Amino acid sequence: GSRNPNKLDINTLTGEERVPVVNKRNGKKMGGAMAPPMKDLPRWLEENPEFAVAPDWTDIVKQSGFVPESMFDRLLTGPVVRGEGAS
Repeated sequence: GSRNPNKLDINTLTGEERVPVVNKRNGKKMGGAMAPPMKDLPRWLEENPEFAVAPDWTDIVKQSGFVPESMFDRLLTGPVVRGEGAS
């Protein structure tokens, strides 16, 4: 029950892509629907201190050019919490 970029053409990061964000505390994960847009990630992030960007989006967003390297700290390193349907 998640939305990974394993099948999302990373070329659409021209500012329109919907970068998925995962909450650090509760693990709230949001693919692109409710997630922030590449060209606004820095705004949405600054607005959501409890949220971060998905692991594969840490690298993608990193290259995004829209997010500042100083914000890469919230881009995650790899692991994230997302269940709903497992145990």
